[PDB]
Amino acid sequence: NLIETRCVLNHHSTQETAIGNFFSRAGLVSIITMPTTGTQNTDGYVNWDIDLMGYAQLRRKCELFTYMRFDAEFTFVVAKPNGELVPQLLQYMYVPPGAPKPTSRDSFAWQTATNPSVFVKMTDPPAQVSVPFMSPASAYQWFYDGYPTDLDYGQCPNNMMGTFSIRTVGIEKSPHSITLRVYMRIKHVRAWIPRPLRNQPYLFKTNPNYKGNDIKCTSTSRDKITTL
Amino acid sequence: ACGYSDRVAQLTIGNSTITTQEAANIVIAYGEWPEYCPDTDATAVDKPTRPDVSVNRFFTLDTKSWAKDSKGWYWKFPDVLTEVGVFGQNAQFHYLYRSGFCVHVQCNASKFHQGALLVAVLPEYVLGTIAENSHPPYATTQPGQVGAVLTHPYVLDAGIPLSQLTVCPHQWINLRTNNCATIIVPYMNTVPFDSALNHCNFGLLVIPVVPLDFNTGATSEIPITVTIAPMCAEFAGLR
Amino acid sequence: STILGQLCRYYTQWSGSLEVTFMFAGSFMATGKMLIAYTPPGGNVPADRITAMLGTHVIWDFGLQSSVTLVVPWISNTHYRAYFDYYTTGIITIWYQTNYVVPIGAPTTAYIVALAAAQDNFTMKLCKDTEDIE
Repeated sequence: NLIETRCVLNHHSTQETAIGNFFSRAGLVSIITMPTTGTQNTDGYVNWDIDLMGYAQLRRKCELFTYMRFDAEFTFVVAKPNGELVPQLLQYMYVPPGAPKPTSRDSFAWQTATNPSVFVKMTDPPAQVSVPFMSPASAYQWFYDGYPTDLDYGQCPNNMMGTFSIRTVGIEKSPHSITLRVYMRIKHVRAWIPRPLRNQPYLFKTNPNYKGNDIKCTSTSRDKITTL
Repeated sequence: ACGYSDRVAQLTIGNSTITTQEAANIVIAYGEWPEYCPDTDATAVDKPTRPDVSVNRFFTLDTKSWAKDSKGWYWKFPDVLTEVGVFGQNAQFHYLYRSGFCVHVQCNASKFHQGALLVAVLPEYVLGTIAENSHPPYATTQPGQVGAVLTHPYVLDAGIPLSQLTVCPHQWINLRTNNCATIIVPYMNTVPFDSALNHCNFGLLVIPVVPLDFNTGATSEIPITVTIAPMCAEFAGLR
Repeated sequence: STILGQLCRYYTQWSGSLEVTFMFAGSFMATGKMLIAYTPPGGNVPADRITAMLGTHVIWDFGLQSSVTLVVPWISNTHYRAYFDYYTTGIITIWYQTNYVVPIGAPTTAYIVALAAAQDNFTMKLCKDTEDIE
């Protein structure tokens, strides 16, 4: 509707609009499930590449800028598929960029001291960690108009943020099915170069391809330029 | 920037001159002036090469004809000049590259013509196909001198509204008034020196928001000449 | 046809700078750009508009200036017989930078008048009766 009543006669706080508060708040970026046995769990481990272009809502927000630098905070919510918590010991290993990722439920990859791991019981309150600005360049960039050497067009490897190796501790397999929600919160934000906002459904994580057969108009349509 | 009622000038740089009208209405990208790269350990044991020879002059690109149905054009930097003059062999034989730009856009039309051209610069101008997966070709991703034509100017061939491109260093050309634009562009990267061949720091767009109109019998194609001038262009050899 | 071109025939050697001017006469309603380009002595003649833009030139918007001047930097002639000229001279090319533009009502064909002359550093020596008459 449009109830033209109750007019706000007081200016609002500029803090609200500040990039800091715009890109604050923890948010779900990934959901991993390690049930006992079915399709992809006769293993007992998971390798999750820290991916931000996971949920379009977050992504479209970032894409508003060309280059962005920031620290991140991760929190691990874990419980069985039905919300129940059991006394199961877990291990989350952080595999830094350009570092060997577990391939087996017991790869030596899990013992490497340089790959920092965090231990926590399922009953323990959520595990929290802060992962810095791993990029080799002065800032992350959502766009790279060049080539890093074509199928590898626009791919910038200077953005790789690392991987998270989850799994249950113990020689044997875990008797429980797990499903953990990964929350991420950007700290210390800085953005440069503001660009036009997305106006076409996203079709790929790596590029800005759009369904050219169906190009949608940014604003709804009406009958006449005067019907209002 | 440049329009009717402005004292005609003659800017000369090197072995080249352009008769452009002096109009103190130039666009200065992100409020910055093109300067000489701040000390970085790489150019500490390998000082940067700054050819002021035949690299600092006025490059004029082959004019483009503007017809009632033209959809737009675009150029990638530094790709555009990579094949042109010493700016090419210099940018090629030298690994790293870094430079700012004086970008001049200019129409030539009668006072009986009408049209509106938006002229903006866009850092990291990645493009996307119509799709299934398929990264754009190499001929449209890095068009070079000739440039490439826009196919879907409404989303800028990148799934993003044209309606919002003014959030970038833009400049309007409204035949009814001015007839030429000018833009100062400072080097923009995530590192002081990048690769002059692989990466294109930004793209130049010339889109006709308001189509070109005239009454038949008048020149049917309006020229759009673009002149480029490098500012404080350095190169790292690493040898 | 120039006063200069003639008075040279009355001498043997000579050298200095020259300035060639171009004056557009079309209707005050037309616009367009021309690319005046000088190709130095011993140089290769412009292949096309782009290969000439990289050499010494001057973009001439006759929509702004109805006249424009170019200056030949230097030329030299050392006359000898065997008849040959030790003439060290460059070439000039006029290219259509942009198409010729005009609205409805104005002539679709205009004209340019070219004019030259020596500059203050041009000199001559050794007289000799010309071969201009009979």
